[PDB]
Amino acid sequence: KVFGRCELAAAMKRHGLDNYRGYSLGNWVCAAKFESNFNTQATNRNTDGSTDYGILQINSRWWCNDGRTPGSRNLCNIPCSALLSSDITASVNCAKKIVSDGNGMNAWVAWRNRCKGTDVQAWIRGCRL
Ligand SMILES: [Cl-]
Ligand code: NA
Ligand SMILES: [Ru+3]
Repeated sequence: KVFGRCELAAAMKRHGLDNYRGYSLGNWVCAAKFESNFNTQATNRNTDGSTDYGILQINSRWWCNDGRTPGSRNLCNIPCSALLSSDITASVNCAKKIVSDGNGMNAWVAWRNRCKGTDVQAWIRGCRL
């Protein structure tokens, strides 16, 4: 599913990401924009042999099982294909664990490099939330 910007904002808000660990909704929308282009089906293989999955590009080294990532963990206790669903529940629940792990939203490289320190409120402009 390719979400609209405000469509995704409403869903993320609906699932309690606004202000989760102190990160405003616009941070999460911006992260999704630059991680996945708002596409739940996005997958990207990493140099380390892991793959990132879904709207928030969650990693098979630590967070989900894809059967092809050696020595990895599955700390969200899910097949990585769950992160590609049109229903973002699994991605959100897993993201809450990731952002709680110590480095906050720095776990998302596209957030750090493209959202952090920017006017992230812009990402929810025009949305009825
Ligand atoms: Cl933090
Ligand atoms: Na894994
Ligand atoms: Ru840790």
